[PDB]
Amino acid sequence: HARLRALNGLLYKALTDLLCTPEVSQELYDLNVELSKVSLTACRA
Amino acid sequence: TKFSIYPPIPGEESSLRWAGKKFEEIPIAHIKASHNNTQIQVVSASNEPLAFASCGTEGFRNAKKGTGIAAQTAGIAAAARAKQKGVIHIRVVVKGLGPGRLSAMHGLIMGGLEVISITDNTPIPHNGCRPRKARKL
Amino acid sequence: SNEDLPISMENPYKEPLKKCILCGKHVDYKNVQLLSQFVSPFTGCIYGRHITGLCGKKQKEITKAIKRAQIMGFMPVTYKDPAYLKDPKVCNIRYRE
Amino acid sequence: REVLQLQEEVKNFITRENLEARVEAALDSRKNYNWAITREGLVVRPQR
Amino acid sequence: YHEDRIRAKFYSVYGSGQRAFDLFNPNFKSTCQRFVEKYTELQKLGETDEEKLFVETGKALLAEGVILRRVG
Amino acid sequence: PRYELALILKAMQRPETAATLKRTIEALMDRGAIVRDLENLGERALPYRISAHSQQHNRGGYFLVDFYAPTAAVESMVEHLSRDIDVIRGNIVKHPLTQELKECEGIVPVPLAEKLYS
Amino acid sequence: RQFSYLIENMARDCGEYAHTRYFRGGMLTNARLLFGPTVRLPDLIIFLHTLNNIFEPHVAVRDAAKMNIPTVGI
Amino acid sequence: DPPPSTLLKDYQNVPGIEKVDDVVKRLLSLEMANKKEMLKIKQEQFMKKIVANPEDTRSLEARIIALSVKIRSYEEHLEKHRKDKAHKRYLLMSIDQRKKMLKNLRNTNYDVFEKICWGLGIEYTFPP
Amino acid sequence: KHLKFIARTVMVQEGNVESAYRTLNRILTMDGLIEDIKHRRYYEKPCRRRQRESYERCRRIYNMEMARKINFLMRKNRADPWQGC
RNA sequence: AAACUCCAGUUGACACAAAAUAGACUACGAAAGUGGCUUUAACAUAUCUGAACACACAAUAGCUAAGACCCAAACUGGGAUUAGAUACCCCACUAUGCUUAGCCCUAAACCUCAACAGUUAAAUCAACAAAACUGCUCGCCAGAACACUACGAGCCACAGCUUAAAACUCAAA
Ligand code: FES
Ligand SMILES: [K+]
Ligand SMILES: [Mg+2]
Ligand SMILES: [Mg+2]
Ligand SMILES: [Mg+2]
Ligand SMILES: [Mg+2]
Ligand SMILES: [Mg+2]
Repeated sequence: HARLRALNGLLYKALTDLLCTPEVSQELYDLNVELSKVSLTACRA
Repeated sequence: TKFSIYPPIPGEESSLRWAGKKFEEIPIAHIKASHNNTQIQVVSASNEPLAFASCGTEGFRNAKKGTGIAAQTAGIAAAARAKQKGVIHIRVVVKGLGPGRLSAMHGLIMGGLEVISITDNTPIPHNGCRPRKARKL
Repeated sequence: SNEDLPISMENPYKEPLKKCILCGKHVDYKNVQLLSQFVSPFTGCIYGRHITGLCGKKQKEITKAIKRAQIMGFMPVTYKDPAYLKDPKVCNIRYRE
Repeated sequence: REVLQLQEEVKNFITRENLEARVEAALDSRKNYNWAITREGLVVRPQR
Repeated sequence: YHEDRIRAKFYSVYGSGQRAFDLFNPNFKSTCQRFVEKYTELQKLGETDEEKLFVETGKALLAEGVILRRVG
Repeated sequence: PRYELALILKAMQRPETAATLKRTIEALMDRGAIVRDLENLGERALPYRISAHSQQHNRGGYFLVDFYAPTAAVESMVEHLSRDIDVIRGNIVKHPLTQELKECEGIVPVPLAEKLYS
Repeated sequence: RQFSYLIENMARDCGEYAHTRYFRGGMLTNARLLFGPTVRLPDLIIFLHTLNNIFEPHVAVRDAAKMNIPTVGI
Repeated sequence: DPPPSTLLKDYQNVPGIEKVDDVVKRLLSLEMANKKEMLKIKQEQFMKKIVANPEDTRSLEARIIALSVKIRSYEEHLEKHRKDKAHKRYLLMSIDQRKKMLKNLRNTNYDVFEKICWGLGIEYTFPP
Repeated sequence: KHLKFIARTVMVQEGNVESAYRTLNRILTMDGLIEDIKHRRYYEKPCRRRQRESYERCRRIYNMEMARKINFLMRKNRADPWQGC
């Protein structure tokens, strides 16, 4: 449970890092999307 | 060209212009977003008031002033009044963390004004006065 | 009793400690250019050691020098000096987009 | 050795006799202390 | 071991050469091992300067034709 | 001991700055200081507006007076710099060159678990 | 689990016995109930791996000590 | 106190220090030094005045002399900073330590104890 | 007293006001200014502040250790190489 | 709602108040404590232990006197809420938090771990907390409650603090 919580936090951090960097995609970098929540069961963002 | 989020430095000649005006000359839209109210005032680069608006001035009263829609209406009214005086581009200077902190900007956008820079001037005391005690609720 | 027995000595393969980038260098309060490298460009907040990657001694020296420069009219407090916005980026922080 | 070095440095100390000349020389001078650091640890000197 | 200092110095100067380690071969002799052997041979000749014997061993191996690319 | 006076002076014409520097060094010598050197970091805009002697300044000239002085003099010198008008700001520090660089060998690592209980 | 097949095959070839699977509770201390009272416990147990998959000591070591069965072990 | 023109402890023995310029002499005098250098000069003076072997410091007499210098420093500090409880405690504890050291010296070497009492102007009073 | 329109200032790119505001908010959050204002709305007593800071430090240390442990252990999260044994 | 409406916003001038970020640091000090800058002075002891009372300190609150007073704020007044009063909420405001000089001498003053020295071998060990111990010294405890009480004594303390019982009662605590 706590391990799954930490996994959700790590997934949230990784997705945020991918969003912030421009190397992933110019479109995604220009969007500047921000994530409210990330939860793994499949993963819901 | 490469866009830099950093504002152009006063005293240094930049290529950026708006309506033939420099960043140092663009009028300034001060926004104060309290928890119970939101106030908007446009001034010239020479600190000349051109338009003022607030939730209370727009007819909203008491708790209704705290809604974001009230701040949006205040932004619309302030933008209309400023545009009546020739204001086109503005530099937004927002302070406070009220619900309308963003909504007011939207109102200005809905009012016809163009926001070229967003500045936060929230008064953050570097260990200044002592705030009131926490609410026992 | 035999030559093949191991001998006692310090680890010869021990790679040197990764010194902080300012280690061995004199941090000064008048060096506003160096001090500004460790403050937030938008708020002037001094970065923590987990962002600057500095050793404790150098982090404390940088903090004290920054405070002294700010109180002595050498360095802006609420923002990084714009003249140094293009200096080498040593802090491990990413802001935009 | 420290005393000898100090005595040598005393020659360049500012006194009432050379006060105005030293003030003018300093006014014409421009001392710089700013210098940046790289991620690798190289002292980037001021450009000018 | 005494050869550990020589191995560390060699790996600092040259590092892992293009010749990989065949640890499956008990009779394998790595490039660093060859350098250590040559250094020991030269030390048996009577030389004692470590930082000079290193260069002499490197020169001898280069004469032998062993690749000795430096790390930097 | 060895002190360093960081002095921000009002942006004035060169003769006025020369007179102010001469007056300040004269005051230091009167208080007993042997002035080792005088430096100039140029005239630049202040990092923030500074008000002094019922006047606000946005630019100033930066100087550093390295000197030696008896300890009891330093306080007196500060008072003098408080009473001068051409001085936007003035601060006397212990000279940094007297602070030797005790060399750091590196960053010694520490296990993170103990930090919970320590 | 890497050597389970090899160990079982070797035990079968040499005429002796192997147990490389999940060691059920009481396979030695409760052997009389799990096999019938006439069962004959091993006279020697050889551990090629004395740790289980959670890196704790194999319960068979403690059980064999309990039943006074000598244990050869790697 | 030693005269302000007195050279520092380290610089009074270097050869040729008597030929340097007056500026150099000032830069190595007590005038251009903190109070700890003056305390060191005082301690050296007391050592060369009282003990038979000033080169030794681990001796009881040297420790008593150094602690007396520290006590005088604390007294002079408190004469200005009356509201300093930390240094009041340090002065009192140093006085107690000096009393203990004087008691030990009196029990061990009475002649040198008298020499200490005369040189440092300390009157040994038995505890109540 | 400082010069204005430098601190906490973000230039709007091609009229994308919302993106600029999001960047400014993210900058303030990264610098902790937003949390600073939220905590400074009402006085936090020193004992409470110390307790909160200690709890946050312990939580961060525990989270980092747990993340390291999970990353280390997930290297074994692969197909079973000895299925049937 | 009351309150304010010389009220609010912008700009400028502007503190005897409080010391963001650094600080994810774990430092200084005997403890309490101490996180803006500079300077001066300065952080006892070349064996340890050593006091309710001697010597010197001791958060906050509090007292006495004189100042300061942005803000916060017991108390008080008003407004709400409540069946209603008080409290929780809002507003105004005082003692007070600040400075100077004295006093008071308390705390969950808690790392709830006495000081010093040594050990990691045995049996590791009631439990939990915080691995288990040894040598030495000082302080302290001998069922619960009566009792941070009564009396006595001491204190700048006067609704106070320190030391601190007994009777009746219970078979538990
Ligand atoms: S790593 Fe050595 S000084 Fe910082
Ligand atoms: K902090
Ligand atoms: Mg003692
Ligand atoms: Mg007290
Ligand atoms: Mg008041
Ligand atoms: Mg405490
Ligand atoms: Mg004790």
